[PDB]
Amino acid sequence: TRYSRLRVIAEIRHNIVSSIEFDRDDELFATAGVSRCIKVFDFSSVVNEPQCPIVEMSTRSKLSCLSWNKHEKNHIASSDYEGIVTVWDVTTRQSLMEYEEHEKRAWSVDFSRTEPSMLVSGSDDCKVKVWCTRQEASVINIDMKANICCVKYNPGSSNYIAVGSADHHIHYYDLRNISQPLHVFSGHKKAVSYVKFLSNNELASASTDSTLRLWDVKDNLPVRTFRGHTNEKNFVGLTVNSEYLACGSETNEVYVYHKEITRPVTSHRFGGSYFISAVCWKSDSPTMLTANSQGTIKVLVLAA
Amino acid sequence: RYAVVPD
Repeated sequence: TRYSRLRVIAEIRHNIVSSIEFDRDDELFATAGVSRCIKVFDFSSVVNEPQCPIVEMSTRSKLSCLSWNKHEKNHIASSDYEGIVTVWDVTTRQSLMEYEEHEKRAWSVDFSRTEPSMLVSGSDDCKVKVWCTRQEASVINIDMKANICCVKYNPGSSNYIAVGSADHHIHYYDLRNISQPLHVFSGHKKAVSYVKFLSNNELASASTDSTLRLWDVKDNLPVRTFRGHTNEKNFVGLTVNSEYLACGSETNEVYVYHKEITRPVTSHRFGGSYFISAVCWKSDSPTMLTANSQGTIKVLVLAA
Repeated sequence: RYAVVPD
């Protein structure tokens, strides 16, 4: 009842945007994708004006993912299609670290919230690599059996990561003992393209089986399956907060689910065969960033 | 191919 629609409050008309992410204060956001350019925008300027990024950093390869540092305001990590994981400073435009151990494209990077100098990546090379910004070599390496689409730190502790794998499972590791995952969550019927935490104990996933799923990582239980969107092929984006899940669709529509309800609360047609390619809630608010395969960016807000 | 999930 609370929300029935997504309102468009701003649009930046346009290349696939692989990632759209807010900085630690939800003040700036960044986009990156196939055009090899990490762009930073001021959120309030975008909402209030009738355009230009405040930072543009060119890269050697297409980007798959961005993650802002949760403590250092100005630092943002990227993963790219060459496998390189880079930490950048958006004020100086410097690449601070270039981590080059992955042998194939890296699909994701994630900075830890609670140990903010730690970041984790996953790759088509089937490795999870944990990095520290004060060290050039990886700190932890997990050799897995299938391509890795996403790795995400638990929001409450840097000891736990969720790994979304092409083997259709979520592998939940305690990095203090990587011999076996704590638990492997089965239920998806295709690759797990995203994993995102709603809270310390609640994990969501997306898959190219056209479902989202919710899981309990305290008691290692399946919770719920969400359906309505079309996602059989692409990285279409997943973002969650304390109560809501949002994802893209190959129908060029953004979908929003409340975590207790298996069918969508609402959806938005972006306005061809375009796909939504990136989504990001503004923390626990009804406001969201979205982008699609044409490079269009929209700021949306859930509304009654 | 870009933004295509591994099988």
